[PDB]
Amino acid sequence: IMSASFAPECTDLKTKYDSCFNEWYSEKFLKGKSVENECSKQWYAYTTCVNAALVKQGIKPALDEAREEAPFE
Amino acid sequence: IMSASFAPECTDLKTKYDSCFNEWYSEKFLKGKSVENECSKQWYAYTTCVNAALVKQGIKPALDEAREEAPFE
Amino acid sequence: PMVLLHKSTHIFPTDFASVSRAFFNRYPNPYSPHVLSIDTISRNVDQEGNLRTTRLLKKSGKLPTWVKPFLRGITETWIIEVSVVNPANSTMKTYTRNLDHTGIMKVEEYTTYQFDSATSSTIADSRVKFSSGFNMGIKSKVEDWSRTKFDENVKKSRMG
Amino acid sequence: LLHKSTHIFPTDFASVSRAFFNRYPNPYSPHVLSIDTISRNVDQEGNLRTTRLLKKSGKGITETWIIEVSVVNPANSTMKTYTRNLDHTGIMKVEEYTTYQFDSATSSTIADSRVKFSSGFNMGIKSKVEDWSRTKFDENVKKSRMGMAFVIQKLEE
Ligand SMILES: CCCCCCCCCCCC(=O)OC[C@H](COP(=O)([O-])O)OC(=O)CCCCCCCCCCC
Repeated sequence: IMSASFAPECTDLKTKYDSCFNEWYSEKFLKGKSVENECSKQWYAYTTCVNAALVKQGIKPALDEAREEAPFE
Repeated sequence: IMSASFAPECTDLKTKYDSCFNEWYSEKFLKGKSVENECSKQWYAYTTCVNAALVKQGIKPALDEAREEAPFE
Repeated sequence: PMVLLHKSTHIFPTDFASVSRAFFNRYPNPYSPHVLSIDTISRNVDQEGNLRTTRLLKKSGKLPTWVKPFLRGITETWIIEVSVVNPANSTMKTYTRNLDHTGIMKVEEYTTYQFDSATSSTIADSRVKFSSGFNMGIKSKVEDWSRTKFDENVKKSRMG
Repeated sequence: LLHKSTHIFPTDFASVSRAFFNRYPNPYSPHVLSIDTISRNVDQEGNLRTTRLLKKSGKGITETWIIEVSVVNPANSTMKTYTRNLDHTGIMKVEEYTTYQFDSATSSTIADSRVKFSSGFNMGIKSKVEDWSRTKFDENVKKSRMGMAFVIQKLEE
């Protein structure tokens, strides 16, 4: 099986965002070849799917806050 | 009012022993006049009474154990 | 509050590229049945040039009944996993701790990945820190009582 | 652990020391229900060795047994005293070292008091939650690490 998103309705748009990333990670970002997010599409799909579901999630406020902190002081 | 013994039936035996001791302690022992039990009769009558009452006290084992220890090391 | 640091090291027989990737795609795997979902909340490349990534994960667990009554109905935690990847010096930092339940306790996990130019290895440095929802108060509050209650008992008994 | 208090009795040694042996009963310690002398003798050094048993009330269970032990040195005007509850030590053990020593230049008896509190059942805890973390930590660091190994291996096949 693959990695589930917390929103079962995004598990897929997720998988794809992931795939193009691994490609852009290993083959481009890691080798200095990076250039203009070769995945606007896949990300946006997934990232807007997950954001929709997140607002209904009580954990969101806690997550936002945690995103403000810098654990790497 | 004199201090009682944990065992009511010895309070009097203790009163008599203590009185004897206080005299022996202040007038003899502290003035370097005696290092012996000049209260033997009161002490033995009293201590016989107490030990008899301790054999029936749940705290005996703990007491026996504590008597073997040397706090001042 | 109360804290308990734990460190431990591990060396991987592969490069930074190989290991880092596995980090990002570590789920699912033989010993992760408790990991339910992982999402990539946000990713990007800073002014510095490193990959900045925040991922929300949700792991499950079975509370020990004999110490679980008090706590309501809870069989799972939300976790945040922030990370940084420096493509230059081939190193990646990975902070990661719980988001909900910080009330009872709060676990934190700093793990770093350094590639050892020489040994073809990627060294991973894990530091875990437990803390507590609680504890700030009493004992100290209390102690002091023991301090004064005796500061009084000695002085009180003294007089007599 | 500790409690360092000091007091001075503008009295001599024979007075302060006799008092200690006859401190009970008194209005400041109504909780003291009884005190008994378990053993008393003069060791080979000429010092009065005593060990007494007191029962103290306070707030089924309710009371505590305290052991008292003392050593009186008539040669240098010193008196060492020790007290510690006999029961309930698992929960909290309270130890008290108080020494009375006569000072000639001030004609007063100085009392030094040290009080140690020590709980074993407490510490037993401090130790389990400690082990619990080392365990939960150790176990999981092993797993996660082997997760990464697998994920890495297959990703190479
Ligand atoms: C009162 C209860 C509070 C529980 C709070 C738990 C907070 C954990 C925060 C830190 C999690 C984390 O980043 O640690 C990394 C490891 C990674 O191991 P794995 O998940 O890859 O096997 O993750 C783990 O293996 C550790 C967590 C595994 C158990 C998760 C239990 C979730 C809570 C269940 C009770 C509510």
